[PDB]
Amino acid sequence: SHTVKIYDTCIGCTQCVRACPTDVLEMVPWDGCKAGQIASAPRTEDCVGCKRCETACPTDFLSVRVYLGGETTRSLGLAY
Amino acid sequence: LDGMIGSSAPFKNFDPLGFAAKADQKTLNKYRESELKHGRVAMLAVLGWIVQEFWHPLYDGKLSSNPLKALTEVPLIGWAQIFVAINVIEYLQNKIKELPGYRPGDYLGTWEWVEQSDEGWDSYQTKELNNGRLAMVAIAGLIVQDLITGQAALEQITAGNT
Amino acid sequence: MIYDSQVYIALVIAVVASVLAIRLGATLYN
Amino acid sequence: IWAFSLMFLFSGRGYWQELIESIVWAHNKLKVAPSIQPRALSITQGRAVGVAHYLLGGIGTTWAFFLARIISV
Amino acid sequence: VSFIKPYRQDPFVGHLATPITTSAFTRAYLKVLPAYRPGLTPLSRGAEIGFTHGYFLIGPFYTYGPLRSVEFSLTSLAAGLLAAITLLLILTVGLSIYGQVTYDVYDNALIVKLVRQMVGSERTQDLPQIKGTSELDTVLGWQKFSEGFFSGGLIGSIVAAVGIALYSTYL
Amino acid sequence: KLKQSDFPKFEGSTGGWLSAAKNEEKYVIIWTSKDASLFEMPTGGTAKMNAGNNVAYFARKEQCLALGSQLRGFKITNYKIFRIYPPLDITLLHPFDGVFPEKVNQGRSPVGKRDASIGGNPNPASLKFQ
Amino acid sequence: MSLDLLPSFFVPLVGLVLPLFSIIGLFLYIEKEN
Amino acid sequence: AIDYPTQLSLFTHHVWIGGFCIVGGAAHGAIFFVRDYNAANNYNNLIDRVIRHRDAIISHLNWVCIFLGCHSFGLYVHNDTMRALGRSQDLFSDNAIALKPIFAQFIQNLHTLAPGSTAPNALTTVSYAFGGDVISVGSKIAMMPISLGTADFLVHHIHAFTIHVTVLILLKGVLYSRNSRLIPDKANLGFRFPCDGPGRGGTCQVSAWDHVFLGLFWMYNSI
Amino acid sequence: KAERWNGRHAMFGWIVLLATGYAQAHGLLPEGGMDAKEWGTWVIVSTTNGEQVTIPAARAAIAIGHLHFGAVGVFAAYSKNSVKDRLLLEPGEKDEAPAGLFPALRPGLTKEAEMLNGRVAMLGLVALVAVSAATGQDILSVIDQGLGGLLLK
Amino acid sequence: VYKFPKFSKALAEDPSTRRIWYGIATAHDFESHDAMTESKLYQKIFASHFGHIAIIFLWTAGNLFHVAWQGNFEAWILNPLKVRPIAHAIWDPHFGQAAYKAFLKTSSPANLALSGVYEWWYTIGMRTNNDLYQGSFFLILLSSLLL
Amino acid sequence: FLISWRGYWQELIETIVWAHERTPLANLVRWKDKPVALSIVQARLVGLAHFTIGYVLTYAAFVIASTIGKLG
Ligand code: CLA
Ligand code: CLA
Ligand code: CLA
Ligand code: CLA
Ligand code: CLA
Ligand SMILES: CCCCCCCC(=O)OCC(=C\C=C\C(C)=C\C=C\C=C(C)\C=C\C=C(/C)C=C=C1C(C)(C)C[C@H](OC(C)=O)C[C@@]1(C)O)/C=C/[C@@]12O[C@]1(C)C[C@@H](O)CC2(C)C
Ligand SMILES: CC(/C=C/C=C(C)/C=C/[C@@]12O[C@]1(C)C[C@@H](O)CC2(C)C)=C\C=C\C=C(C)\C=C\C=C(C)\C=C\[C@@]12O[C@]1(C)C[C@@H](O)CC2(C)C
Ligand SMILES: CC(/C=C/C=C(C)/C=C/[C@@]12O[C@]1(C)C[C@@H](O)CC2(C)C)=C\C=C\C=C(C)\C=C\C=C(C)\C=C\[C@@]12O[C@]1(C)C[C@@H](O)CC2(C)C
Ligand SMILES: CC1=C(C/C=C(\C)CCC[C@H](C)CCC[C@H](C)CCCC(C)C)C(=O)c2ccccc2C1=O
Repeated sequence: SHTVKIYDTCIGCTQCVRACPTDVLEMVPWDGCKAGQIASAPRTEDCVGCKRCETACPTDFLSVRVYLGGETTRSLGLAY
Repeated sequence: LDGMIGSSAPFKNFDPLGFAAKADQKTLNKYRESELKHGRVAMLAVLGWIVQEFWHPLYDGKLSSNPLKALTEVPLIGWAQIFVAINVIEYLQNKIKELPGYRPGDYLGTWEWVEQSDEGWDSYQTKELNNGRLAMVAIAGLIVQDLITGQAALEQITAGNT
Repeated sequence: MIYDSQVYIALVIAVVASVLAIRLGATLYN
Repeated sequence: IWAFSLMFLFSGRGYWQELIESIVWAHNKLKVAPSIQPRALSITQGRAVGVAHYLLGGIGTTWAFFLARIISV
Repeated sequence: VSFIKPYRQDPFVGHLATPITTSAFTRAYLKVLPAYRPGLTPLSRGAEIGFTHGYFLIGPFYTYGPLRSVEFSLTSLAAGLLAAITLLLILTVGLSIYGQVTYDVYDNALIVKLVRQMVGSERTQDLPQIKGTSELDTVLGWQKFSEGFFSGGLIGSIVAAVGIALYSTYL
Repeated sequence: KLKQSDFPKFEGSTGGWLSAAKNEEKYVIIWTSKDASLFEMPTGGTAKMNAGNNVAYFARKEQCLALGSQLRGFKITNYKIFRIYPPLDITLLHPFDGVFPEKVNQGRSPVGKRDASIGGNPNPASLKFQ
Repeated sequence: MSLDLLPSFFVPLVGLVLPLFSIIGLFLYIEKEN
Repeated sequence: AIDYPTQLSLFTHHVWIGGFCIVGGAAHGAIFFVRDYNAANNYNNLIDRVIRHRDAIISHLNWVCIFLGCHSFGLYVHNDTMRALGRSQDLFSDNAIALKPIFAQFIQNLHTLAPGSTAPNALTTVSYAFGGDVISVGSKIAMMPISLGTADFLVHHIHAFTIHVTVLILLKGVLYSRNSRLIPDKANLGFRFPCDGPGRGGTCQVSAWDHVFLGLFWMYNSI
Repeated sequence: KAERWNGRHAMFGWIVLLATGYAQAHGLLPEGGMDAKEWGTWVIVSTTNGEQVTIPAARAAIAIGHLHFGAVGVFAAYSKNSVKDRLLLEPGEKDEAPAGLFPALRPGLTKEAEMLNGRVAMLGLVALVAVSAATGQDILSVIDQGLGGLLLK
Repeated sequence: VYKFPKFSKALAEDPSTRRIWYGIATAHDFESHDAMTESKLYQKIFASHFGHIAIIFLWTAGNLFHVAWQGNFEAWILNPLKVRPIAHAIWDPHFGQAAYKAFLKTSSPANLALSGVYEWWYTIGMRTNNDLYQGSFFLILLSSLLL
Repeated sequence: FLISWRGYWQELIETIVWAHERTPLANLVRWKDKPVALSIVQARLVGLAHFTIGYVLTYAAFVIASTIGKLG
């Protein structure tokens, strides 16, 4: 499964979570930004690696980073 | 002579001799099977009769265009293969006949999809049956005419032996 | 022209070098 | 032109963007960097340029070959 | 009427009930084939499949091989027969390795019920799972299937060679 | 006509699940609709909702989530996606805590959070042979 | 057995038999389990 | 007819224009599917039913393309390797294993016999390509019976194979323009997009535009 | 298992060598060479000056007989469930226990008897090849010398 | 679907054919293998170097043997400017009679040698097909040493 | 392998997978590894390998044959 990391440059704009096609990211409470929220990656087993999450990231060099790793039938997007 | 498919306008439920008035459902299914098989074979036979008469590309020409004459000219080892193919087809049809919900002439298994048949389906089945009946009469006439006169269909028509 | 003995013993020595190769191959593990 | 197409067809956008980065560094060093920031052609546009050049080169080669051959003889 | 419907009333399968997938002709024709004919042991299925396959495999090798002959030649027939037999050997090798790497079962249609009843808390894929309940889906079943394929292929190739020789000589 | 009365009025497509969603895992999405709206399947073509309980099975979580995202255009929000293992092993997936992941809910802990920016990542040469 | 028969003995042997056994072994190895 | 440069140029130009326009028609069919296709308005109609079994269509077209390519091109390669090996009698040639286009020759015979038999008010065949006399103007051949042999069989099947592969690419683009097993919401990405990402093993060129790009390549090959 | 199978094959091959010597001595074993026009250029061995020396027809016939026997072996190999003695060991099966320096002296159709005879036949083949290589005569010549002359007579 | 990429557990868990493809292409990237230390890395590289030198020596020995057996080295010595060196003989069952005749050189179809080994070995003082055989024997011995 | 990228070959492979899974007499045989399209980097490597091997082979053939056939 791929690896997804969140960095404290998160501004809690939720654009990553609402762009994930496989429900990998979610918004959790935080105290490091104005919005009081930070993205989390608790379901990386469903991560497919499409990187839509970091295409919607407005922070300078990203706050969500996807590191491709071992492959799985879920991560390979295999309907068969 | 029932609610069976095949009743057309000129003679609805055409059983003048009452063959179906006394038969049970099994005998009527047998009659429908025989009628449909005869009709299909006769349609094929009529089409082959005509096409063979004006086109016989196989066997490097030869195989005289008059039917009932090419019947005795096929290598007789091609006759065996046609016979075996028909036999295998009818073995498969026999195997079909024991499938649940089987209908007399239905070898496509349309009963699987067609529950509560429409009027279009009944009309198309009647069309097939009527074309088969016309082809049975036509092929009987073809064979009899070729036997008594010796000329084929388009040959007798062309000369004017009518 | 080389003889049958010359080619035969070269083939035999080549076999010995083959058994030494699989031993190295198997020692470099599966 | 047909061989030129293969540069766009075989390569990718990241390499050209990172090369444009160093070219832009040189321009900034000489105070001549344009205000309109130079970016490498998008992936779809790279494919479109590649296919257009490929078609032009191949069709033009066949065009010249056919015309010269059939006019000479 | 409509002649295409979802397969077995499941609109989510990647399949359809067309006049070809689920027609009575298709049902009977596939049920008379050796792979699905009822009452056949896996050895019998393999033997019939091998016989038919060698029988029709000797044809192209003999007719279009490297040693053809517009007349009848014993060398051409022998070449075609040997090529067909070696191709059957290659196919049997493929069958053997496929069965070796695919199944780990010796008696199917039971282990599935045993693990659906007496629990399967093990390494799985042998107790649990198990795709297919046919006798062909076992280590023993596939081994006998390959053996039958190989023997029947040899016999059918020889029979077809004899038939070809008879047809070319006496006709 | 169909196995279950709550299935959407779909005519079946050769784009549904395969042998994989019979021995590895299958995904089911359930939702309730006020109207029998006509919607596009993530696999094939157009299906018709039921004016009530609707249940659909798919081979991937992404297919179910694409269907759910389409449902939001119909003002449908109560859709829920489950994962079914080879036996009836049902696990609720998408509304994991009953609140959509885009809305912050108490009781969620940060997973995969690094307390630094990208520039703070360690040098790969110091991550050799571990 | 002359030396000129060695090509006809070895070329089929190597170029056909060695592929077959090598394919068998490699397929068996890469299709193994744990 | 005696201006050979004009004939060659006209044929080649018109065939090129035709191929380009066909690829454009496929492209705009894909564009319609992505943009202007309404699922609700097309419930259980022809368009819906085609999308519902797109797999079957594409898989069988794939098999046909492989069959045609294997056969046509491998017969070409078999001829090449038989000639390179000094086995001239093993080729797919006229003086060898012969593949006579009998169906096309039958049609050619039917046309050259049409005047007076099926077109009784005709004085001459429609084209001398089907058969007849050599028509020469100023000692230059205008038209002449175009004989079809085993060489024309192979090239005609090459044409069929290339056309089938182009149709495969374009039809796969049109049918899978809205969704797939890879990307169930490909219609939300539009007609023209590079990918969905490096995930799923890599989702390059999944658009429908990237299919009009590959189809343009294959149309170039075929033409 | 391998030793037993190789011993069986060595005994059968001593029989085959005797049969080959008999066939060569008694006017069997066809004469000449294979027809290159009939069997392609792969049967051509060399071209000295304008003549093509081909594979001897006797060698081809002997290869066909060996092909018959090897095919029988291959069938028995891919017939494990129907043969009395398999070629390879089943997973779980354990290799019969080595017989040792001297297997048990059990006359008749016993495992020890077949074991001893297979070892003897394999040693005989080793000695035959060693004698042929050291002295320099043909294998059949060595067998003829080792039978007094009763084989190639 | 397991145990092929013994050096990588991440690949061995791949359910697709990508595991086989990546197993080939990552076999020699020892630094990325599972349970990897520097000592094992250098030792494996050392052994691989030995096997590689053995392969090189075996290749040279094969060239020497095939020139000695199927070449025309001795004939080329007496007329180096007219005789074309022969690399090795050809035995291909797919040849027709025409291909056999065209490739026929002396006694069997053979390939001309474009490696220049004839001139190199002649320069360093080789005049007999038994000198080449000695070199092949010695090089196979060296390959055995390296293995 | 260089011009056509992935994604176009994954959907085609999925269609082939469906065809194999839904056909009789071939359902008896199933793959152990799920057939997928070559990865992006693997595809680049394979295209480069084909390009290089073809390049080397065609130029070696040309140079050798031209020298031999021109200079006797
Ligand atoms: C009862 C049907 C029937 C029978 C017994 C024959 C018998 C004959 N035909 Mg014939 N033919 C038929 C129908 C039939 N035909 C039809 C319907 C056509 C129109 C396509 C033709 C067209 C035709 C031509 C063009 C020629 C013949 C010729 C011949 C003769 C040589 C056999 C041969 O080559 O057949 C060839 C038959 C065909 C090419 C077409 C057969 C197609 C079959 C009838 C349909 C499919 C049958 C299927 C296997 C079973 C049905 C499945 C399901 C319904 C259960 C032989 C006397 C040859 C001859 O010597 O002429 C004098 C010849 O050149 N036939
Ligand atoms: C790497 C060196 C090398 C190479 C490339 C070749 C190449 C060839 N040899 Mg050869 N050969 C070599 C060394 C080599 N030889 C040596 C050292 C000997 C002495 C034992 C021979 C003895 C020999 C004979 C007797 C014959 C050939 C023949 C042939 C040709 C057909 C292949 C064959 O039957 O192989 C058979 C090769 C052997 C039985 C000897 C083993 C070859 C070496 C020792 C192994 C090298 C392995 C290599 C380094 C890597 C292996 C990779 C593997 C794991 C996949 C082919 C041109 C045949 C021929 O001329 O046909 C026209 C033939 O009849 N060879
Ligand atoms: C080093 C590689 C190699 C070698 C030595 C051969 C050798 C051969 N090929 Mg071949 N081939 C190869 C690679 C190779 N191939 C590859 C890679 C391809 C694909 C590009 C091909 C594609 C190819 C085709 C398309 C054809 C050949 C054919 C042939 C045969 C030559 C024709 C002839 O006169 O025989 C005549 C052949 C016979 C008289 C019978 C031979 C049958 C087999 C080979 C005998 C094997 C005996 C075996 C030990 C039996 C085991 C026991 C069993 C009974 C249980 C010959 C056996 C031709 C052939 O014969 O087809 C079968 C042919 O049509 N090959
Ligand atoms: C010369 C280069 C070349 C070749 C051979 C092919 C071949 C093919 N392409 Mg294409 N393609 C090319 C360049 C080429 N392409 C380029 C440059 C592009 C960029 C735009 C594409 C883009 C492209 C797309 C987008 C598609 C194809 C498709 C196809 C396949 C069509 C089906 C077919 O004929 O398979 C049969 C295979 C052949 C004809 C190749 C030769 C096979 C020989 C002649 C026969 C078998 C040999 C035998 C097995 C050898 C065994 C021995 C060996 C083991 C040693 C086929 C594999 C389509 C596809 O997926 O298939 C349906 C498809 O959708 N191609
Ligand atoms: C697709 C392309 C193609 C085709 C059709 C052929 C055809 C042929 N090649 Mg060939 N070849 C090709 C490409 C091709 N080649 C290429 C690319 C190369 C270079 C690698 C070669 C190299 C080559 C060599 C070196 C030789 C041949 C030879 C031959 C001939 C014999 C082959 C053989 O044993 O058949 C075996 C055939 C089969 C086992 C059967 C396969 C076909 C069956 C009939 C398919 C049936 C499908 C069926 C209808 C499905 C419906 C079933 C129904 C019940 C539902 C034959 C004419 C040999 C020769 O000399 O012949 C002149 C030979 O020595 N080839
Ligand atoms: C090599 C010979 C040298 C002689 C020199 C010249 C002769 C020659 O050239 O030969 C080649 C030749 C013919 C060779 C024929 C042969 C070897 C046939 C052998 C058949 C073996 C069989 C059936 C074995 C059966 C075993 C079984 C069932 C084994 C078994 C068992 C049992 C018994 C234990 C039972 C077990 O039961 C259970 C439990 O399963 C199963 C199993 C497996 O274990 C013809 C050559 C030529 O015709 C050609 C080519 C050209 C002509 O112009 C010239 C000649 C005539 C010479
Ligand atoms: C297998 C064998 C012979 C097999 C013969 C067969 C199959 C017969 C084949 C034939 O019938 C056919 C097929 C066809 C006929 O037309 C031809 C023949 C040929 C007749 C001989 C083996 C012969 C095998 C021999 C001689 C092995 C000797 C091994 C020794 C000395 C080992 C010593 C060590 O093991 C120790 C003791 C301690 C270790 O630590 C160190 C070392 C040194 C390795
Ligand atoms: C066993 C054997 C052959 C057995 C054959 C059998 C079973 C055949 C069985 C059959 O069913 C078949 C197969 C086929 C049927 O149609 C025929 C029959 C017959 C029914 C040959 C052994 C053959 C054995 C031979 C040739 C042995 C040679 C030994 C030598 C030379 C020994 C030399 C030494 O002893 C000295 C001299 C001094 C010592 O110090 C050193 C050494 C070296 C050990
Ligand atoms: C070179 C290259 C670039 C860089 C190319 C750029 C920035 C294009 C620059 C075009 C200049 C600035 C204008 C055109 C100048 C020409 C001289 C005008 C055309 C000639 C006329 C006759 C038409 C990419 O962006 C790219 C993207 C994706 C895949 C491959 C590639 C790629 O290969």
